[PDB]
Amino acid sequence: ARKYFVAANWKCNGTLESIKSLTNSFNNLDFDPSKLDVVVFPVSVHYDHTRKLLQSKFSTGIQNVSKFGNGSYTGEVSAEIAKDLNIEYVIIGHWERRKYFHETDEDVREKLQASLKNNLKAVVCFGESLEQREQNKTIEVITKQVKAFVDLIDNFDNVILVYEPLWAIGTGKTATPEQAQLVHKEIRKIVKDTCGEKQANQIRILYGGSVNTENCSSLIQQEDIDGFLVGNASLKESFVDIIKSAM
Amino acid sequence: ARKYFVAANWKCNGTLESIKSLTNSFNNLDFDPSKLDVVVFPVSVHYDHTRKLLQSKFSTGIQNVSKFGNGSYTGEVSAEIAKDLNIEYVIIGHWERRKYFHETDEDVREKLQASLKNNLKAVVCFGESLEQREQNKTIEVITKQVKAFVDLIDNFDNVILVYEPLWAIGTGKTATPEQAQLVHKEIRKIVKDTCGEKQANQIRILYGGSVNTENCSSLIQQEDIDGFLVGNASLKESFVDIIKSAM
Repeated sequence: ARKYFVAANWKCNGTLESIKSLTNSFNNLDFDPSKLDVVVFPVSVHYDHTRKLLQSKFSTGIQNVSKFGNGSYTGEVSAEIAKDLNIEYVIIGHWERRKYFHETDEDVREKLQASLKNNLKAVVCFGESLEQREQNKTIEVITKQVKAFVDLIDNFDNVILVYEPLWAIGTGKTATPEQAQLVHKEIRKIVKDTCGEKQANQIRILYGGSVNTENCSSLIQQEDIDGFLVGNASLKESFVDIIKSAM
Repeated sequence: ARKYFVAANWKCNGTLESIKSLTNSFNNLDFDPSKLDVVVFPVSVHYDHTRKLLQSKFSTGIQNVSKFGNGSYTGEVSAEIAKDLNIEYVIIGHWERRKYFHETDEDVREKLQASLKNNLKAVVCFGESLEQREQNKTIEVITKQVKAFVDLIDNFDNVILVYEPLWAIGTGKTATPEQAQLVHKEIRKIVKDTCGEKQANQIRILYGGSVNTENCSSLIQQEDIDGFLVGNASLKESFVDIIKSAM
């Protein structure tokens, strides 16, 4: 019943030529976009290039969005500007933004609110550190993070959650399909107890953190894992096989 | 004998249609780009649209760059990526990034370094708050801010300085051509003492407080004011009259 969601987070990577080559590889894969969501998130300045090269079956979005609206916010991309350009998705709360640019749960909330206000779909990221996990605080941390923004969700097709074990991002140390499943089930329960059972049953919860061609099948098979936010592996032509695992 | 420099900082503003209309009015103005630099800084996702719409006499850039190069920095735009796109200019250290996103003098130093390494031209911003001016710390603050990055400049046509009087933005107080001239003169001396006299005479120093069609000519005629970074006035067709003040 839940539509699977496979997302490519290119992060800060790519040239005009490399994107031309990569998008061409991606375009060779035929899939039904009414059955499966496949979303590519290029660098902002690469968006138009990427959108024009990707076949229409692929969805697209940007890797961040402003917590502010239009106005005097130099360097920011507002949700209203994104919507005017028909950018469909935004990533909010990625670990790297929380770490390097000190984005808070409150920033995450305000970005979600602006995105939803402007009819954008949001891919909302959270997850606990190694320290927090070794202290048995994962559920506590995740609950706090989800609760920061979850009341804002007005359409449970249009908000997609991503569980990022922080120790799993770009490290190769991917959470076992069972370790992720347990967190995902707990995330869905948090959504159930705060938003409703029908709402929890329709919301996509993705796993992020060292997804590759070799572990994607075992991850997607878990009952509460609805796809992936794929980092490094989405920069490769073999990303098509990761998409295939959700087919 | 410095080449004047007029920059449009659109900040977080614009639609596809508004930019089509605005760029068209801009293209109306016959100016010689070898005599005057006119640079427009659209939102990242508007860059390609803006670049295509504007005639080649207008230079273009982006409103911020990453201190990090390529890699796992979700939401960031690297200097290497801007280079590959032939993005000519970047704005660094704009007060709105200092204020809302806690950008430091060190961040400014690193962003300038990244930009110059990748042959980008930089519009580097600084300025003192109301509280700093009222404690008579203007020259001390400016000195500290400029000395944070100034030794990195290797080509004095390629880095352009902007004095942003934060004490005169959203405060009740007003800046005057004389007040701005005095700060500008002090900035040029700092450049003289750190980088040399010929280099200090070469470098453009722009005024970056509230500039409009009424006050632009009084400001540009000051000996050490070499142009402007223009905010909200650059969102209007009358911006051409601001350009005309530097022709």
